[PDB]
Amino acid sequence: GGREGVLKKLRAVENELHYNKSLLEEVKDELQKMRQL
Amino acid sequence: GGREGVLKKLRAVENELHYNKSLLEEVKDELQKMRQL
Repeated sequence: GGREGVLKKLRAVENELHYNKSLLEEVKDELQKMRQL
Repeated sequence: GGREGVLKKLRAVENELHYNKSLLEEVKDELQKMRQL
């Protein structure tokens, strides 16, 4: 039960997931785009 | 060391992953749409 290198690792994980999230939204926006042009 | 801010962080992580999951299915559905049939 020390301190937490674990929290630090989870924070990186959650930041990396938010980065994949903005990219996925970018893919989605680009798709709902070329469903026109 | 007895409680868990860790659990809380993991719960936000897992929720964020389920959000990317629905968007990824929305991408795939949109793709299998603008396809052959």
